[PDB]
Amino acid sequence: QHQMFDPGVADLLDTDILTSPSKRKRKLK
Amino acid sequence: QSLLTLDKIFNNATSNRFSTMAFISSLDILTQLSKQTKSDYAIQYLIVGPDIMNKVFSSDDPLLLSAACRYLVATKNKLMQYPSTNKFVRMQNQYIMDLTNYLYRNKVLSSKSLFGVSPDFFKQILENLYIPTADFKNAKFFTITGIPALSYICIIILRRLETAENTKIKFTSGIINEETFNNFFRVHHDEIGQHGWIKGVNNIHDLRVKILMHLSNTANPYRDIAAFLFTYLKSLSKYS
Repeated sequence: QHQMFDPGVADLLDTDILTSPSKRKRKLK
Repeated sequence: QSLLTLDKIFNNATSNRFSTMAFISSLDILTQLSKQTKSDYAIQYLIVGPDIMNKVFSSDDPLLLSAACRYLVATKNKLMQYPSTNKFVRMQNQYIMDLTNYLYRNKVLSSKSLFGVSPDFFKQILENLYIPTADFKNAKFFTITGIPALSYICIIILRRLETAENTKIKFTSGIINEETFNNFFRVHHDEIGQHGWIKGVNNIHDLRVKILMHLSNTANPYRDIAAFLFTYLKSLSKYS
């Protein structure tokens, strides 16, 4: 996976929605 | 001038023009002030200072870049009047060195920093940054032909150069760089030697040079970026 966030930044910021769109699509519908 | 250069009034993304014309006007006043240096001045508040110049360099509006060098040639007219080992002379020596390297010399990665930013970013920033010809990820950004606003300018420059030259061969790519340059010659190489494309060029540096040669005359509003930096790059001075 490319650095959508820096590896020193992805350490804290949640990456779940990028691993699966379900967590994000849950809010959309 | 501190106010105009704050990001929220002049953001390189949300760049309202009014900030730019206001500043280059204020910057312009210093160019007249430098040319009227018959009246003496304190060395403080003659050089606009690094916090302003790394800011304008970080932006890319070509008129603003034209103003910056146009200010520095005016600053140059005052430069020799001070000893070299003055800080105010030392900071402005860093501008021209970095500005020359960023625009023409192309050896930026070997520099200690680009506008105060270490090159180790630049390789890392180009990660998650998709480029068609990743074979040359880095050298694109270290030239006016790839510097974004100036890149599209260089497309316009080469179109007139090709038209004035009446080339039957044409630069296949839009944006100009080393690999766009070399790709369409290797297929035309056996007849590029005779005629068909610009005869004042045989390598990418020459195309960058000839891009500046049009900029070396009164026609362009952006002529000053080439003219100012001829004075430092010896080869570019000779071509001028």
